[PDB]
Amino acid sequence: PQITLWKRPLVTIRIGGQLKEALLDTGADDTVLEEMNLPGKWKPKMIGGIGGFIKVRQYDQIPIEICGHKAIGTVLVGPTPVNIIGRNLLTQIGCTLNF
Amino acid sequence: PQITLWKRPLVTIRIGGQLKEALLDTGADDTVLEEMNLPGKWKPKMIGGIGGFIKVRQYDQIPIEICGHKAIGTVLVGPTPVNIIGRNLLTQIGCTLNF
Ligand SMILES: COc1cccc(S(=O)(=O)N(Cc2cccs2)C[C@@H](O)[C@H](Cc2ccccc2)NC(=O)c2cccc(F)c2C)c1
Repeated sequence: PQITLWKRPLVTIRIGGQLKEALLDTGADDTVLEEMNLPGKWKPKMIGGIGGFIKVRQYDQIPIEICGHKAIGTVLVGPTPVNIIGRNLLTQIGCTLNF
Repeated sequence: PQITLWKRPLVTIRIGGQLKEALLDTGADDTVLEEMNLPGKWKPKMIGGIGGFIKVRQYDQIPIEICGHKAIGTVLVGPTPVNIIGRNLLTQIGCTLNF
């Protein structure tokens, strides 16, 4: 799809059999979801944004289907204000900016 | 142009006599620039992200040039680590996400 930006670029994602709304965020290096359970081992990590740093849980090699397109990669879980799909997965689904 | 997301989508913008480097950010509703002493009236505001909130100064109707495309809109000025081009200006320069 082509997506314009007069509205937030929110999309439905599928992760672990569950449907969620997430924001396509070219300003995010990483993919960060609100608090949820995912299987397998995680590592504690810290990420920084506009308001400072937070602690997250890092899950590697996680399948997410974003708007029909499959990715498998790193998903961070922690106190983000919103579910965000970052560049690590946007690249896997072939997402570019265009103007 | 077309911009891939292997690295941060940074581009040159112009505001007054300042050429700057800024992030094309589909996840930002608003445009947020690093501290700078713009002329004019402003209103105080709070914006939130990862880590929490920062205080900014909202300036209205500020011409900005983004990769040779002209825009004019609201700009928020405060202690962001990076210059952020938000949806309010990305729409003006014809910017879309495509995959
Ligand atoms: C009114 O609210 C806003 C207006 C403009 C920008 C922002 S923002 O905080 O910068 N933010 C909104 C968010 C959406 C979801 C989580 S945070 C935009 C987001 O793209 C910000 C932009 C940014 C980049 C670098 C340094 C600071 C900030 N990115 C990140 O927070 C970020 C950075 C690195 C990794 C990561 F996972 C994330 C989510 C908020």
